[PDB]
Amino acid sequence: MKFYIDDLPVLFPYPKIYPEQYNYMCDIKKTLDVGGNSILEMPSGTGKTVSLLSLTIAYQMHYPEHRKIIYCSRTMSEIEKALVELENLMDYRTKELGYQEDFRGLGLTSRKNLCLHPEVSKERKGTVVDEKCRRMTNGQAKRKLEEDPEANVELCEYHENLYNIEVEDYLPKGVFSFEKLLKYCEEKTLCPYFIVRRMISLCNIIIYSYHYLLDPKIAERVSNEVSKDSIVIFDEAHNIDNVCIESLSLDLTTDALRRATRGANALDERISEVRKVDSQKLQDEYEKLVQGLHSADILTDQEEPFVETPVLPQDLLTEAIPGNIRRAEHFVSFLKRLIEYLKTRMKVLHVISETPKSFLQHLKQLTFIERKPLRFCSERLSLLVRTLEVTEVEDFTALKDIATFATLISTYEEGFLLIIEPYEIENAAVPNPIMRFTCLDASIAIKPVFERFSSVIITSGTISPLDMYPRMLNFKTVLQKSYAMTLAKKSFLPMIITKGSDQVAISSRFEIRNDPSIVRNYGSMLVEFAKITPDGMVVFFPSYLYMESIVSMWQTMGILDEVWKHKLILVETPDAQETSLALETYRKACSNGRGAILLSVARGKVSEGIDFDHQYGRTVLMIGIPFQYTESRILKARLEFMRENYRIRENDFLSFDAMRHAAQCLGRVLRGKDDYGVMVLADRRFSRKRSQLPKWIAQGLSDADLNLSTDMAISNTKQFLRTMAQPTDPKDQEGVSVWSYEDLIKHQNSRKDQ
Amino acid sequence: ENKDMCPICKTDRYLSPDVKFLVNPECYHRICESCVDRIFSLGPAQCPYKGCDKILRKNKFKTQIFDDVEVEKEVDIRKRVFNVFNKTIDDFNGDLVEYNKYLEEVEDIIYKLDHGIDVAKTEEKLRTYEELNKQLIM
Ligand code: SF4
Ligand SMILES: [Zn+2]
Ligand SMILES: [Zn+2]
Repeated sequence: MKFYIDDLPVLFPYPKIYPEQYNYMCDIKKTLDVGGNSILEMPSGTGKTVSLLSLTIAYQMHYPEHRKIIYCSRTMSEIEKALVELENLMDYRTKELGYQEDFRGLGLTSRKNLCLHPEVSKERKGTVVDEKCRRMTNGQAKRKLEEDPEANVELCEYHENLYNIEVEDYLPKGVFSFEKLLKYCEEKTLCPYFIVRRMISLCNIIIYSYHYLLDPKIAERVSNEVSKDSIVIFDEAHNIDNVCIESLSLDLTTDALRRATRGANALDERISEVRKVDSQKLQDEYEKLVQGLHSADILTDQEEPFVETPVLPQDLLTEAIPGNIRRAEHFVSFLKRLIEYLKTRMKVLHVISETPKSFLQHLKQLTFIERKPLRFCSERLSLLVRTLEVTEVEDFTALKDIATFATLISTYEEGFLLIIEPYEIENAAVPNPIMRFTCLDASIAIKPVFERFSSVIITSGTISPLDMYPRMLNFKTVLQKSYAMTLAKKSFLPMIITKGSDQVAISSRFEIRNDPSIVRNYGSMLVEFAKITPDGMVVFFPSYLYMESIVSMWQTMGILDEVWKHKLILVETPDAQETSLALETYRKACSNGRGAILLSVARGKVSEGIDFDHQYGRTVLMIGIPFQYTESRILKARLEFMRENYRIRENDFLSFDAMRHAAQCLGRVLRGKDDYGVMVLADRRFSRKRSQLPKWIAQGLSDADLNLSTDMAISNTKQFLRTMAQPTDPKDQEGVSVWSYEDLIKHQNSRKDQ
Repeated sequence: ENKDMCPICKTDRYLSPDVKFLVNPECYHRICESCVDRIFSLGPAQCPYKGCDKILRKNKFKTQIFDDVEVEKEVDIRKRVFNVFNKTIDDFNGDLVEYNKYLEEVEDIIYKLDHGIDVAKTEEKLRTYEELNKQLIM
């Protein structure tokens, strides 16, 4: 289908259309004309990605300015989801236009899940894989390889065949979805990694996670070709602050402190051994210090850069010599002194929280190491190790943890907060102190991209309220517009199960524990839901420790055997290979006959990127409301900041986050306007948070559906599944809600130009 | 550590390690309250810390609680050197290279002091401290 935005031919991949998509095309294109942010909550019930890609693909290849497009979905499951759909639109657009592509678009995730070197790739953890490739393909190890043709430096030889044909050119033409990219690059025995990273300077549109935009440790290679006049989209942008606070926080444990001493000695060994053989290099980097921060070979490193910049991409750094620290023996004697002042604050008897400065002063009290030389630790260690060209990093792993912390605490002030918890209250009175350090303003991380980028979009199926984000993130918007679900049918059931059969209010807020009334009440609701819903049902505990306790003693009673008669039961394990082995067998059993039940945590991994289609999701449940003050006072501290820096109270922030992930979980069971399924809510507090739900969810949650006992919930969804099971296809009322092909849009909407 | 904290109470971490294991600024040694007190009370006698013969002084000890004595020496040495070289020109006019180099020289004595290689330069560092102290007096 090819209509007009009065200027933009739109090759929408489906001959049909949806109304809310067009309002989205209208207001995004309305947002793309004028520089703004215009948070646009697109209920996942329609295809927002299809509406997103069809217009911007039009816009960039219709308008000549916005040559680059950026689309940051939270997780890498959603990265390929965009990649495969963009591929379909692209083909469909070619299917109508022919060959007017001249288009390259590649996703961008990581080495481990792209490394075609088997030995490198057979490893599990991110660290050794990347580092293998490094010692395998290092601008030093390679130098150790061509200068010394020898067995010691392997190369992936994917990096090398990258180097040969690929670093002149690009991969043939494709919008290589990760399925397509690897196969080709494995067929070309090309490291798709070293491939895709080098055509970043060439891709028209780019698809990557929030960390690569927000985690500054990986947001260093930012190139202005993709950046300068580009157009930016935030998909599923409700978990932004958490990713920001995640990408800026830091931890410490006395055991890791012990590891650093070993490396410090191992460095005191490593510095000592290189200096006896070759210190004329170690001095050579001393004068490479005194001239400046040695950018010729600390940032201009093809395969060398050892310690990343945990700080923001090079804005808050000074360029001079680190005072005393120019000497490595300084640096190791300095590192010999820093690892010990933490151990005494480590053993601090109770929870004490300090500002970065008061701690920096208190540090300066016990030892006069200036903030300025202190800030230089990160790259100072990075270089030395490469001048050490160390073979191993494991002895030095706890060493770079400290370089991250010292740079952070000696640089940032007044936005962050230290806290010294000497134990974990869940296993209190044991030796395990923690030096927790975290951020409070999530506007800080986003400010540079808000400082850098001009035309940005904030879009999710769940964003609610669309104003908490301008408040926290401290930014300007234009069209904070959301759309309602205009349907010729109901298509889903949100319920508030406050009461059980006993008419008893239920919650997970009471504890993370057992109370046979609520538990058996919960056990009763689950087993009857397992009886009624078709294949594909999922639930969401507020916390895994809630899941673990409740489930364990659910097998204690007979509640688990009954659901085992009816359906399959597939738990969420912390190890996600087992979780993956669970989830696919859930989807497989969902697409198979015997029902599949997937039970997860509202704050867990499955809710982030995994979708629940027709069969993979019918009746989602939500046992209580996910809350976090189950744990310690870190939320209180940021909330205090949320309270002092912003006009945001404790409960309003907690209910917003609780309903932010509550909204995040309910929308996955639905894919299109043909999808259905129950989204029941099971807690008393859900009666009063009906407004906190997003509009399209709130439009479906009616007054009589509040505080329902579990009993009339089952009767309501019983008639729902029956009536929905009918083929109610008027095909003329769908002329209302499907806006039949290119005409009911062109007929009706071109009449609507009033 | 948990096996060397005193001549008397070498194993003190699980013997209520609340009593103080003082380094005499001239002992660099783990002396439980029993022995260190026994010592400075009688006076500057050696702490018998594992065959030790170095005088655990009178009440001139400092506090070092198990801070990796290679650091405790490195920390005790640097402060006195950074006090002997207290502000020898580092902010006289605002220079960053020379001050930092003078700083890079400042703790280089301390790194040498924390090392004491074959000591004839640590003695030269001591003469610098006397020169620095003589410069401080004037
Ligand atoms: S990118 Fe190349 S060198 Fe790195 S892990 Fe993959 S195959 Fe190995
Ligand atoms: Zn003793
Ligand atoms: Zn001693």
